[PDB]
Amino acid sequence: HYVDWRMWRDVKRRKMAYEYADERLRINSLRKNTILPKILQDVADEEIAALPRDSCPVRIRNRCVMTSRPRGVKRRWRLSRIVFRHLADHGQLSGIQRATW
Amino acid sequence: NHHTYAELMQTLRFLGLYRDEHQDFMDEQKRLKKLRGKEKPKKGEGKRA
Amino acid sequence: SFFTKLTADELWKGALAETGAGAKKGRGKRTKKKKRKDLNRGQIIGEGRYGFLWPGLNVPLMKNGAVQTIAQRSKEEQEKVEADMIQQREEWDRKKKMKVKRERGWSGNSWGGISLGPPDPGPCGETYEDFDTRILEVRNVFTMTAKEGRKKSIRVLVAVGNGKGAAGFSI
Amino acid sequence: VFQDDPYLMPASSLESRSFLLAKKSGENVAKFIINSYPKYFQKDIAEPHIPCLMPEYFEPQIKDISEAALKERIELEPSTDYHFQQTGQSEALEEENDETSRRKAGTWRAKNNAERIFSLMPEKNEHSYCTMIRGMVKHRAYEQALNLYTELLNNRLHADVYTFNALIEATVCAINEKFEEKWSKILELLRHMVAQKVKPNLQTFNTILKCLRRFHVFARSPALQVLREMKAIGIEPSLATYHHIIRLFDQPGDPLKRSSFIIYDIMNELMGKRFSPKDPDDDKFFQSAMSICSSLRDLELAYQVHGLLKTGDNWKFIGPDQHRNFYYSKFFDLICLMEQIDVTLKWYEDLIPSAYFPHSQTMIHLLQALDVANRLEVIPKIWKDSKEYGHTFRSDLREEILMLMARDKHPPELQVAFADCAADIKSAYESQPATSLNCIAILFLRAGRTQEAWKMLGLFRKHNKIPRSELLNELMDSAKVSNSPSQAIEVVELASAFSLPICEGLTQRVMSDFAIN
Amino acid sequence: RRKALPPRTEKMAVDQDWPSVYPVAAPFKPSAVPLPVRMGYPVKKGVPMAKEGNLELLKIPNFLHLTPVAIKKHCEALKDFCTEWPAALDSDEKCEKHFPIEIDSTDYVSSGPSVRNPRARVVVLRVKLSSLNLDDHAKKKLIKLVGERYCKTTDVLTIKTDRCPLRRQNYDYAVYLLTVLYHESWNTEEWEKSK
Amino acid sequence: LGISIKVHEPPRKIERFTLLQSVHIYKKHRVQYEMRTLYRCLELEHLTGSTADVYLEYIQRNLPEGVAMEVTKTQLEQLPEHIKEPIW
Amino acid sequence: TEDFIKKQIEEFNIGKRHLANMMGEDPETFTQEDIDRAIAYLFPSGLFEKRARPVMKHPEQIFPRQRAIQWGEDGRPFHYLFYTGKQSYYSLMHDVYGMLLNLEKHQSHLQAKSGSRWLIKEELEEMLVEKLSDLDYMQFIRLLEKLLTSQCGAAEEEFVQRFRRSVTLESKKQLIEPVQYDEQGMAFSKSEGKRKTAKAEAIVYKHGSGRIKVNGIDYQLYFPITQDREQLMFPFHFVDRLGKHDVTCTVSGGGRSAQAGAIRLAMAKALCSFVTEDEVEWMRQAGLLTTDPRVRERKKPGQEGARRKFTWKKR
Amino acid sequence: NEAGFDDDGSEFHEHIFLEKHLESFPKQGPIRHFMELVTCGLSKNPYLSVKQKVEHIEWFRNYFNEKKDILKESNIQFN
Amino acid sequence: KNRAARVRVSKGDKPVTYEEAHAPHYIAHRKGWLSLHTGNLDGEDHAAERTVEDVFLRKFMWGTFPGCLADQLVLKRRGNQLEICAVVLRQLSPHKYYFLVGYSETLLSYFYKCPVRLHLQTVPSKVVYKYL
DNA sequence: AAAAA
RNA sequence: GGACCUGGCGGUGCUUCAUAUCCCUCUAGAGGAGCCUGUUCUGUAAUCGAUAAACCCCGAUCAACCUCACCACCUCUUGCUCAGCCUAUAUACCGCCAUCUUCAGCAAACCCUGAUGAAGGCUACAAAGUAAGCGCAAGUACCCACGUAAAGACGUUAGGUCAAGGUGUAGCCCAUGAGGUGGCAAGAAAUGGGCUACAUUUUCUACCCCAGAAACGAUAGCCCUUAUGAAACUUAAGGGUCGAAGGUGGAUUUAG
Ligand SMILES: [Mg+2]
Ligand SMILES: [Mg+2]
Ligand SMILES: [Mg+2]
Ligand SMILES: [Mg+2]
Ligand SMILES: [Mg+2]
Ligand SMILES: [Mg+2]
Repeated sequence: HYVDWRMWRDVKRRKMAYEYADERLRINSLRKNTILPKILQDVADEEIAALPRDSCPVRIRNRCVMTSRPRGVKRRWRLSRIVFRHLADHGQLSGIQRATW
Repeated sequence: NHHTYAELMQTLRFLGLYRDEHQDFMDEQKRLKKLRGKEKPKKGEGKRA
Repeated sequence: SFFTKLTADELWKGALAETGAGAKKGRGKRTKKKKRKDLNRGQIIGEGRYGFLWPGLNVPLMKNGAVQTIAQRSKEEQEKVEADMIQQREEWDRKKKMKVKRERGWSGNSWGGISLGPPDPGPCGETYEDFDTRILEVRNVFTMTAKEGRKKSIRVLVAVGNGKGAAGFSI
Repeated sequence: VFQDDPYLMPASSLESRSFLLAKKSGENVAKFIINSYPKYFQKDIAEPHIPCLMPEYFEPQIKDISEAALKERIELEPSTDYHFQQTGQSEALEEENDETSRRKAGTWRAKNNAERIFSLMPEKNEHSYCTMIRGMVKHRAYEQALNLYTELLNNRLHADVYTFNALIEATVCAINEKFEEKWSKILELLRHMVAQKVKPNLQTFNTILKCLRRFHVFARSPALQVLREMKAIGIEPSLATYHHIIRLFDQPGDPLKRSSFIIYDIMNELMGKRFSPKDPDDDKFFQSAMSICSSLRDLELAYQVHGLLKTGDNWKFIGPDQHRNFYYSKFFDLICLMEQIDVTLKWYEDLIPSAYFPHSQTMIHLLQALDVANRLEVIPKIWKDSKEYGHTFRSDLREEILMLMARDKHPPELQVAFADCAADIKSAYESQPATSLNCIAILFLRAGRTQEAWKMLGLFRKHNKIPRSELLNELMDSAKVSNSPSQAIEVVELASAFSLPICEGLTQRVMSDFAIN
Repeated sequence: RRKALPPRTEKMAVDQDWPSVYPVAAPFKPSAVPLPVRMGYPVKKGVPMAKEGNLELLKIPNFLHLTPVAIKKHCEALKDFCTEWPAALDSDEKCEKHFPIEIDSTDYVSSGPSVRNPRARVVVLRVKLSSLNLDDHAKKKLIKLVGERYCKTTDVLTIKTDRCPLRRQNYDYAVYLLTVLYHESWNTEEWEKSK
Repeated sequence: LGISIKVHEPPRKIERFTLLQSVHIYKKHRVQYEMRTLYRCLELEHLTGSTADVYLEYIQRNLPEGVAMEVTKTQLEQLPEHIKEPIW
Repeated sequence: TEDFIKKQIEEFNIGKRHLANMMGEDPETFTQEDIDRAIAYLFPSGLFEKRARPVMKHPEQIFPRQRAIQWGEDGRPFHYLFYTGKQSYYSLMHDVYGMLLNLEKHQSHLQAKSGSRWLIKEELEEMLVEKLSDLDYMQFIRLLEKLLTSQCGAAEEEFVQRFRRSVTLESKKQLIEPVQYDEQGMAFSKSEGKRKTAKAEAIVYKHGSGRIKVNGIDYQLYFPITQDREQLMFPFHFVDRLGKHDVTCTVSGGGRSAQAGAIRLAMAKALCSFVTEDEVEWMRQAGLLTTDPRVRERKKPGQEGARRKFTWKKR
Repeated sequence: NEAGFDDDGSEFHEHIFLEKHLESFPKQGPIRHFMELVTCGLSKNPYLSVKQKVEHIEWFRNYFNEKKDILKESNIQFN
Repeated sequence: KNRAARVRVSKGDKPVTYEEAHAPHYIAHRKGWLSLHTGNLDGEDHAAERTVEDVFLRKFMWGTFPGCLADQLVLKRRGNQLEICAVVLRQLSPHKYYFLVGYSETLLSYFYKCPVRLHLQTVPSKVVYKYL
């Protein structure tokens, strides 16, 4: 049972990008070249444009795993900057202590 | 993967293991709203009927 | 997403909001409020809507020198326990709606003429069982302070007496 | 295996049994709730893959097959369903993992299923004979098993030892008044198996010896010969045969020690070393040895059991709860009868706290022997154990503890004795009274406390039970020592009004106390 | 329901061995240990928190299982598994002249059921190129082929080998690279005249 | 045991990061958080393979629940098989 | 109350017995310091507060000094001045007043017949289970001063000395650097120095010319500005010794001025080897034999530079 | 770090040296340059194995064989 | 007012314990940490999974014991040996406690691939320190 | 705005 | 109608101070100008909230086609995990915070005086005050005992937020719900903050000041190219002729 649709769409985009990634990587490798015949680049662009969206890594948004917040999320623990601060002030995770200098 | 965790929580709630007071309060509020006069709308009641 | 389950006491405090500003300033009415009924009382450990007998959580374990099996209840027993829970919650609601017979004194909502009972005994070991306290005057006193605004103070005049000529009064 | 906090500390034996059973039930219900939903244990995170993360499944994976599906439903409403499916889908019956399982699990239905599986198609003869013997041994039948074994031996094949063991069991144990005939039949079967070139295992010999010892009581030479033949086969023999031989030898030899010595020698020759594993209950021999040592006061059998059940391995020492309690009681009795006081106390402290508690008769004998040697220190623990064991033994234990302190008064250094007497009186009063009440009153009068003695006298005089003459004399002396015969007069009046034997004597004592004081 | 049982306070004598009580890493249970340890934040007129319900003592990793007599017994019991270090390898000079090849290992630790680590698959081959057949032309060619990875002061070669997810395969690849390097000393081409 | 090792105290490191105290228009108040950690390395010398394995086993059998451990053991070897006159 | 104290004492002594048994030493020689060491080794509490440390001392330190009972079963108190709140304080006041009048009588009779410090209120209230204020304490101190100024003798002398203490050391003079000889090293001496994140180790000699070497090379190539040159010349100028002292310092870390000040401090602390103590005292009172902990202030998350705020306006 | 991580027991000659995967490719031109580039890329990839490189080579071969006219008109002869 | 997780000082009637009674800035001074693992140091990763497992274990322990616990629970992640050392109240039968402990240990060992052993503490009720 | 043999 | 008590206030009197505060006073900034980012206005179909000392590179430590809560077109009435809202109340909350806070006062148990009225209980050469507890001092860490950081109660602002996250009350699921393609940061105009310089204090060249020279620098816009991105309508950078008010600011202010 889920309550939010934004996190569901984000994780679905992540899964579809994880599934469809080798083809996009090969197309991007075939694109950026020095010389190379132009027909190969043209057909690579056609193949990468014929595929629909909902699979591009650009469409992936890093959000929290409990609150789904798009801004203010540390990549170390991957969550919002409120629940982590509260759990740190409660005295649970070691090391994360208030800066007393 | 929150799906398996939610399914396990619902299974423990139906069997009577994970005594979650939040779901109990939600069910209490739903029962109170139903007995007051605002039940959950069903198919065929609202705009058409 | 689904891990937003907090603690029960915090949920009850948020649903009731006892520290409301509308009750400490005289701006709102005391009748307009929400009542509370507890749910953690008549729920034994390991009780659901399917039925599973536990050899250690309910029935005795050592039954005639043998271990009992772990089966599943049918439908009639489930209906019976549901009816029992319904009767229990109905009895709870009935007990929570019955009001005690308030012994009136001189009139209706007036503390004058109400017997409080025997006074508190002294710490030395002296107990006053013959004397009886009586409420005479009750009034709410307000005073504009500096921070609390209208500080409410209750001033009650209670008299004492036993019935042998020796009596007194105090405010 | 339990816990360490005092609220969950294994004190007595019933608490340990209940905790172990609760742990087993919890493990069973956990396995049930895990295997109930296979869709919740399909994600493996650990790369090395722990083998304890694969749930077990009970449903077949291929329903189009017949024999394979039946085998998966039976072994890897079970056997009957598999047989019905094989009969409906026309599946052939094999000789492995089929007839033996039907004869063991599913004794009329199992025998019928084995006969049907044997007569369905022409499978193996030795396996069919073994299945028939296993089905007939559990239904009191030996002629059919013997005929099947003879047919399998004469059909140019080598019969297994399981069929011969089942036949010997059904012929010896499932009979009445037979000892020499069973031994002769076993010898003939062994000779036939040796002549027909068949390897005989020690399990069949052990089963034959157990069945021969479980019948007659004077069967000593045959049991010894069977034990020697089982030991002269390869490794150590099974412990069930040795336990049966010891039980058969100790049941007849109760006046002399020759039978006990022969049984001990047979047990040492069959399996007298480390934790030998070839039987179904190796602790039975240790339990029988402990019972024999506790009933006959043997100093060598208990020592041999302690040396063979604790030095090598801690497996053949205590298997069941009653066996462990009997072994602990026998060890306590041996320590009380052989060692002095300090060594006996050390053994009791290192044995009762490590394992379970004692039994009953041996525990009472050890308590009496400890109390007869002036040792009243663990009276509260003994009273608690007697109260937790039963509602009738606690009063007897309290009476036995107060009988050694009621007649003794307070001397120069009698603080521990007075404390033990007070504890015994409290345990006797908190049992739910005549003899116990009289003993408590005598202890309170001999202790020295006047208020406690007066309370005990008032409780005994109002319980519709008068005491003995010694308590009345002590009360009269205590009343006359303070120049006040009112207590003696009241005691005499209570004894005369309750219809007791203290009438003329009580009146004379009251008159003497009033005249002298 | 309710019961009362004496803990280990009345059971411990005077000469009881400590590792025999807690042989495993025990988290210090105050209900069984009769040690009156007290810590916390006291007040002006009162006493600090004792041992009952003391969560701070449970948080602190106690080392009661590291009894000195237990350490002595463990050290005396593991003397059979220890081999013998020869006296010829005590000095650094002979140890380096007889064994110049060095292969560093990588063994990290994790906090979960998985022990995988992509950083624990790299070997550091530190071979001192001073105990081989290094002449003049061969040494110059090796230096010009390496560049800056070979230090000209301590003469220690440093090659980061981590192109396969195994350690023995990394060692074999490093040995093959050293073989190809040493092949240049015995197999020339035709571009040495224009040096 | 008879190994005779050395031990010194390398400099420590403190990881610091600043987080917002609230969530709204309160930029003047920030609650920073640090991450104090220490380092104590052991300088061991003269240990064979079996001795090092036994020492690592005895260390791991008494490992806490909040420390790290990286093992960098260098083995000794004269020369391999193909290094003098190899083929391809 | 006493039963709980006895329980705590017996628990403490059985714990001490168990600790001495598990450690492997004799319980009689198992002093309290060894107890604390064993507790710190077995219970490593890694905190910053000194009160949250696992201790196991006598219950006299854990429990505060409980006030004893001054009345019995009859009801009469044991002290004379008990019906007045404070008993010991007023008794001591009466005693010191009696001593004062005795001293006055003795002085009158003599005329007719012709390092340490006082107590603290905190220490006083910790020694005597009694609470007081400040004005009464000042009055008691003034009475003690009047007692001391009078003609004392022996009895009153020891009576007023029992209410005294002892101050700590007051000579904050630094240790004189001895003369070290390292392989034909006459007039050789070293020193250190740490200020404004700069470490210097000067090597002062008394047999060369008048130059300064910084990390091998001279100071001209390393200190192009005359500021550092004057800062390094100031110590040699304060002693009137320039062309007869040569130094060779190896400074590292910090800027030009920080390293210059570090070398200056090192030279000042190293020159205390071939001169009297009066000269080093004159150098210390002028600003040489002293540390400079002027470190950069910690910036605050909300201020411009650890002092000035951001852009706070009025409207 | 070797328990359950042997990488199918493949040796280093198949991971590093990819010379045994150059058969249906020319020796001169941009095709051989691209092959050398992808060989240098796969040879310095410690995250993949021999199977991934074989799959990549097979996919490249299939992509080259599918578009044959492009390779013919790309001013080169696909050998 | 920076209202944090500290207990508010109002009327003397809340039986506050000793854990969350202190201020949130006295953690590294007059308190401690409930959880402890290698993920909280420099150079280590996979801390999100550890935090998720910790919060899930806390929720499970709070749900399976509706009132049987006192304060919180101390976590000790010793590589692959989790220990949920906590306390227990003296209000229910020991059979139920043993059953719950065994069920929790089996669930942990069969789900999180880690054996767990408990160390219960005998306390009458909540470790109260102040009646404020 | 009273207390699961 | 008259009288008494407390708080706020008095452009109400006296007394001790303003260690960065008010001038006589020292330095650096905001409306001299440009670029970037916000409030608000206008047009369009194109979120919203705070918008008064305590809001203006604020929610957002990321808005080129999900993030996007808006609009135009096409579908689904289990309407996706038998469950919610992308709609209104923070005058229903839990939770996270703000100027006061650059200090020290407030709450349980007693007694006395106000004839036992609301209230007050300060005089150490002492006339009735004892006070558990809270916050600072006392305490932790860094460069110790200096200094800094972390903290600093009971509340006014129905203060900011149902818009970290969840819960009460209204309306709906044959929608005010959900999925697909594109557009939304465009300009009559007012306003705050950050950076840049407004020449011999500046600019350049190698050594960061024993040097030399030319009587100055960052930004529109334009062309090419580069790291990621399926495709630069902008925030990134490098190259190139042109290169916009600039020549030290007067009505009011802030910190050290
Ligand atoms: Mg603040
Ligand atoms: Mg919506
Ligand atoms: Mg609002
Ligand atoms: Mg303070
Ligand atoms: Mg603060
Ligand atoms: Mg608002």
